[PDB]
Amino acid sequence: LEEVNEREHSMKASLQTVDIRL
Amino acid sequence: AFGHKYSEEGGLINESLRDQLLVTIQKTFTYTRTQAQHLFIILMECMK
Repeated sequence: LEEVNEREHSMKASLQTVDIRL
Repeated sequence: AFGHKYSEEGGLINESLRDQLLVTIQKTFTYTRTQAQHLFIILMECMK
């Protein structure tokens, strides 16, 4: 679950970036 | 918190986390682009 939280941090950062780029 | 983990060598903050910090300042505090910029300068000196 710790690995999951961290990889999910990666994912939400990526989604925020894509939202800015749009 | 986000300034402190994404910091490297104090005031040496690169280009991706500076505009990540600017957009999170402009989103959480609902400020303009000027306000975000000034706040990020201050936060970078503080991380230094």
